[PDB]
Formats: sequence, structure tokens, C-alpha cells
Amino acid sequence: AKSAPIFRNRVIDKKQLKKLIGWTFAHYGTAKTAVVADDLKALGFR
Amino acid sequence: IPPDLRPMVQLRFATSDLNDLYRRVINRNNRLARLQEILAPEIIVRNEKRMLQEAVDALIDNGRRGRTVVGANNRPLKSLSDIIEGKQGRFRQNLLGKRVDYSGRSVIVVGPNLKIHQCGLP
Amino acid sequence: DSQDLLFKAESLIVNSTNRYHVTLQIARRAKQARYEEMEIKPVLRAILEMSDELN
Repeated sequence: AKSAPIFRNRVIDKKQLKKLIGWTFAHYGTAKTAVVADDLKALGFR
Repeated sequence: IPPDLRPMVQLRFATSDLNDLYRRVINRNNRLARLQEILAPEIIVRNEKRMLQEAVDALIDNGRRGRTVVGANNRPLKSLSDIIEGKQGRFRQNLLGKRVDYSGRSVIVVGPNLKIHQCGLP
Repeated sequence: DSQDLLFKAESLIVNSTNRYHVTLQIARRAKQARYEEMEIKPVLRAILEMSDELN
């Protein structure tokens, strides 16, 4: 925790998503990484 | 080998190849004993001994040394060595991998509303 | 909720330094739980208890 996310003001391809997931795992844990992945999946599908 | 490891079940009777191999061994052994009891000509006794050796060979490992003992159809009989070797052998078919209980199998479709730790089971 | 259990699980996996040892402890605890309860599911209650004990 305690690591505030950076405002990614750019286009988001697969590389950016993989980088974001890795950062989230490194800073937040494995269940917040799971939550983030589910939220991104929902947003992308919508 | 114990009889339940070479089952002779009734569907017709389905028999393991070990029964036929063992019968060959027993038949040749009994004939050899009879020949040794009646003082048969030496060539006949020697040929029977050769036959007994070949029958025991086919029992231990069919086709390793001589010709392969085929069955009713022209297929090799599965001897003792053929049981414990190969991808269909005992080790790889029943000891390192088994068919298990409490198992199912079905086609998979995509569940988009499920969570990553969940699955949809019919 | 399921999410709550997942967070508590992750919480216990860390600070244990051995995922195997802490899985064994959870199994044992849940076993005792159900045993002294037959007199929620065991593994779940076990994880809840162990998380609440980690303060």
C-alpha cells in the first residue's frame, strides 16, 4: 500500500496493461492485483 | 500369478493371455515328464525340453528371443514383461497416473461476469 | 464476503514465510474446529480466526 498510482495520461495497449499489473502486484499484493484485473476486464468489455 | 490378476470373466468368457501361456508351459512340462517316464528316444526328449524352454521364454517375455506367440487372431500375446513396460505398462498407466473418482468433464464457455476466483459449474 | 476471505488469506500467506507450513496450520485448525463443533465451513472459520488473531 501507500503507493499512490500515477495518472497514466497516455494510450493503453497490452504492454501498458501488463506493466500496470506488474506494478500493482509489486506494490499492493496479489488480491488487489486480482481486483484491478477484474475491474480492467469489466471496463474493457464495456 | 494369482488368478484375479489374470481374470477369466464371463461377458462368452474373456480370458487373459497369461492363461494360454501358462497352459502351454504346463502342457509341455507334463509331456516332458511322461517322456522321461517311458524312456522316450533322446531326440524327442530333447525337442520337448527345447519346447519347454521356449514356452517359459514366451511366458516371461513374448518375442524377446524366438518367434512371437500369436493368439486366436494374429496378434502377439501379452506376456509378463509386456505388462510392466511401455506407455501402456503398469508403471505409466496405473501407478504414475490414474483415473480418479469425484471428477467430471464438460465443455467450457466464457463467463464474463464471474470473478477470477470463481467458476461456473452446471 | 469472498473478497474478504481472499484478503485474509493473502494476509496470512505473508508474515508466515512458508506457504506450506501455514497451509498445514490452517488445515489442523479447521480440523479441530469442526471436531469440537459437531458436538460456516471449517477452513473458512479457521482462516477468519487466524486473521483476527494476527492483530
